[PDB]
Amino acid sequence: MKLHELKPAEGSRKERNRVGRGVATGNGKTSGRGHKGQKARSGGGVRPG
Amino acid sequence: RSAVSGGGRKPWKQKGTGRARQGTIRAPQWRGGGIVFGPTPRSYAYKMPKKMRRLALRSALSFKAQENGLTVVDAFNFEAPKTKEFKNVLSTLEQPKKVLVVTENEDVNVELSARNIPGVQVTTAQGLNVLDITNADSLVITEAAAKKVEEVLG
Amino acid sequence: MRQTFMANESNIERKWYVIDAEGQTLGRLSSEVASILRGKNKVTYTPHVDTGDYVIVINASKIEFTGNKETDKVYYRHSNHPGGIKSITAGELRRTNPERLIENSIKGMLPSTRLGEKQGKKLFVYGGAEHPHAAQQPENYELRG
Amino acid sequence: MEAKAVARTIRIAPRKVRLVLDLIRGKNAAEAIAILKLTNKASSPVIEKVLMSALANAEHNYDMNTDELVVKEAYANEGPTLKRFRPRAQGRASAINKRTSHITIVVSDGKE
Amino acid sequence: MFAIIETGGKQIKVEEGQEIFVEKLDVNEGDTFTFDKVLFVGGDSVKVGAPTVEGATVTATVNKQGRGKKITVFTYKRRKNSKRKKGHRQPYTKLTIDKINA
Amino acid sequence: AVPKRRTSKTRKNKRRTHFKISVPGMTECPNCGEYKLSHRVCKNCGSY
Amino acid sequence: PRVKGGTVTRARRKKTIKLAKGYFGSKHTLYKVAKQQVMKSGQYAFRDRRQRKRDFRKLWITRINAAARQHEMSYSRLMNGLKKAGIDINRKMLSEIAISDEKAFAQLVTKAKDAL
RNA sequence: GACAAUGGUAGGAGAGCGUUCUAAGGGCGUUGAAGCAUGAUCGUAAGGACAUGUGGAGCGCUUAGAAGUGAGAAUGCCGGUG
RNA sequence: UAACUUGGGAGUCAGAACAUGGGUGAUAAGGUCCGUGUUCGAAAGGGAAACAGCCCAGACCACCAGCUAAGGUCCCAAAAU
RNA sequence: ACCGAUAGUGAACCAGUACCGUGAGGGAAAGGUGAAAAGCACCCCGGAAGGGGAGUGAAAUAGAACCUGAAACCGUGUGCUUACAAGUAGUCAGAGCCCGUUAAUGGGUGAUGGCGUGCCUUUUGUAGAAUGAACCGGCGAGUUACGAUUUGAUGCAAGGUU
Repeated sequence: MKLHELKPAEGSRKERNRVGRGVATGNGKTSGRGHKGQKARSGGGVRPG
Repeated sequence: RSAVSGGGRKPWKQKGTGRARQGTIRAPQWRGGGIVFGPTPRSYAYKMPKKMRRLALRSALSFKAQENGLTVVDAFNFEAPKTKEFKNVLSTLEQPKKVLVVTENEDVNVELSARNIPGVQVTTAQGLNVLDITNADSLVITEAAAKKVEEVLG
Repeated sequence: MRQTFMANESNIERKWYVIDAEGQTLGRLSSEVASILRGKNKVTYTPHVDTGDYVIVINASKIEFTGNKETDKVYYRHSNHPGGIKSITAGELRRTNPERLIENSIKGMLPSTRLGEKQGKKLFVYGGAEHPHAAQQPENYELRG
Repeated sequence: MEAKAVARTIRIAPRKVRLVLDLIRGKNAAEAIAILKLTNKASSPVIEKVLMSALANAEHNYDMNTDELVVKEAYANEGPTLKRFRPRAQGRASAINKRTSHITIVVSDGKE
Repeated sequence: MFAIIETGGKQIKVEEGQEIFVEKLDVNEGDTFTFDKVLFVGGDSVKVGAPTVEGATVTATVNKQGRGKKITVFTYKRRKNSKRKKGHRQPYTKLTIDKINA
Repeated sequence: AVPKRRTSKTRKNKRRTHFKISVPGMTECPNCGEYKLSHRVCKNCGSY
Repeated sequence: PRVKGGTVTRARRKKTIKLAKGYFGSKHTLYKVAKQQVMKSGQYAFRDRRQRKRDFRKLWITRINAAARQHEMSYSRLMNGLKKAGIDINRKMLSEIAISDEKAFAQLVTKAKDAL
């Protein structure tokens, strides 16, 4: 190819979900966590099993 | 927070001053610092399977062949390094601004006579990679390097 | 916003009417007069300017009250002072200031906006059949059924 | 033609100087001197010193007739403040703003 | 001398000579558009349409295939993190009546 | 004790419309000098 | 690399201050109070585009009702008989005949009146 | 061309817009870059231009990379200013 | 016109009022606890004067077009003195 | 594909320094004239500061607080409005009076009418008399490494891989 016309393969690359950036992304305020409880805190949740 | 200097002192007391709960002078909302998730020194390199490296290098110089940017010549015979002479070599045979000369073993006089022209790069046949093949507009391989890249890439 | 006639100054002509009020019940007289003042009898009616014309009510002391609401139907009034509630019956307003009896019936059928206060200013109610406004040249208007 | 003078960083506060400065504007240059000599505000010897300076820049630099001039503009802008503190009670300081002013009067005869 | 044409989904009170704004027809500029649905002709002689006047076209020349002024459609909910903002230019046609019929 | 709301720029400027100052006496001294304050004897730059 | 908050915060906030021109005092200068008023006014503009279609049909019926009582008709009996005539004219066009051409309105009154 | 769908919070999915940097290509600039200010411009949106001032040196665009990438709220922090 | 199976990702375990079947209480509660619906929650629009839960009715966006539902038609204030 | 002066060392500046503490200890803020100082000779007002000229310079609203100078805030002017009016400050509808554009079924103002109890966070439910914000500006929060599992993509395949 050329270094100014190179493009990735189709389906190879997605952009990642930045979470916690504004209302319209759907992951804005509470950031996919829901409101309260142990799962909504940083480092929270509980161990597998 | 753990790396900025100072800030072990809790700056005021927890209840009863009328001000917000702050815990150190160096918390990340303070001006003095403490960065939350910034750069860490990491390594960005990764690897492919090594059948996928041969194929990426064959596809980079078949794109040169199919668009006729492959000019095989005989041996370069430079006794002394002379940039003025090598620039005339790239003009007697017509070449674009970016060119990539390739020899079999390391020719010390070609690699010095082309070292100063902007756009030209000298490479051993063993040292071909995808990013100077696809950067150049045209290859100029030799006889001894064309047979050498043919043996190791196939 | 294609094409709707919106009335204006230099576009409306307000005339003068006289309503004889003898032998008329209060709020049937008052409701017909309230739509002459606002302009709803006009085809060039706009709600935001004062189309609508002048009404003189000339008898006003010969007003019918059906039922028992000349001893009943107290009119209340508070003075914005503690225990300053004050009352007068409808019959006691008919014999004493019958002009304010009618022009509070009609002004209560008008809106309380800045335009409804100036549309109520076009009403001139007189107890007893003589009005001063012969210069303004009003016409007779018969109330509709 | 107009003639102006300014007085930058005058330690009188801008609110206190705009009182007397509203008395003289629009008025002719002779009677504006007489108002600033008779009001007993602190600013009255300071605007008068600036009104003297702009009538002098009219006669000297622009060769105007200083007998017939009128005060067009008479305003005072804010300058940089000096932020002082003040110990009140129970270890509790409170800020005092030493305000400054840029006093500007311009004078003209209304002709071009 | 006076007509009510029906065009778009609505009715326009037309006189001959004036510039009228209709929802977008499928003609180009500079053409001549004839209106097929006249409901009332008045002026001197008054022809009331039965639903229509059974004939009585209105020809008009076409000026300015255009887009309207942009309106911004913003609706939000009061505490719930939900809003939507969108813009709208509505297409129009600027015809000009030049000949009436009855 | 404390203001429940801030006063606006409009309400502040409506309050201080009577926060003004008057022009003084300004009578001429007919003997000599500039304008003196009315019913006052001059001290400097005048003969009252 | 570090990207700092340069020049994109003002450009988003200036076009809300500029969009709030003509508001009382603080509500056209400060960002937090003009943003809330522009959100409020876009909600009002959506709402009142839907009510302008109600408040003009309300205006036309009041004028047809006042023009039909000059011919001893109600609004209700007029457009009953004007539908029995087959007339498919609006409330808007009928309100503009009645102001402009008074005889042409009276001639479709006597087509609705004998349709009953 | 028909037909159908399109309120929406936790939340799931999709497609985008801007930001700084890199690579390659192609560019623009004292005949005035970026900023800044103003405007009645364009796009469905985040946004994009243009013009004119100011400003006195840089900065776009295309494609693809990387992220300290987007603020109105935390009795947030630091500045000013009421 | 769905359903089911497998897999990736979830949020919720404080509900509310009406109507109705009940317990409890006092055939008391805008009470409480269940069965059953609907609505709100998460649903703006119209009506119930105002009025999350009632009544009608689900908003892709323009329109100064028409018919209608609950409700209404003297005046406020559209339409039957 | 590190930072650009609230960043980056606390510290780009006569920093562990002013400053604070009895003491250990805690600990700042503060970069930018111009190419060149050519850093305003003289004149005027003033006690001086300051100004107004003149002059230097490409530029002096580049004058030593000196590159650009944004908002909050403070002013001075104005075009249209306003002293019978009950207001979440708009929004549609609109006369009047001004004005002339990135010229397009324009711009400013608003007599009057209709509608209309801020925003977050919390909640069964908030105009809420529940919480948070004086305003403006900057800063300020799902990252990285390693492993695991899933898809997507691409190798080549009974093998694939270092």
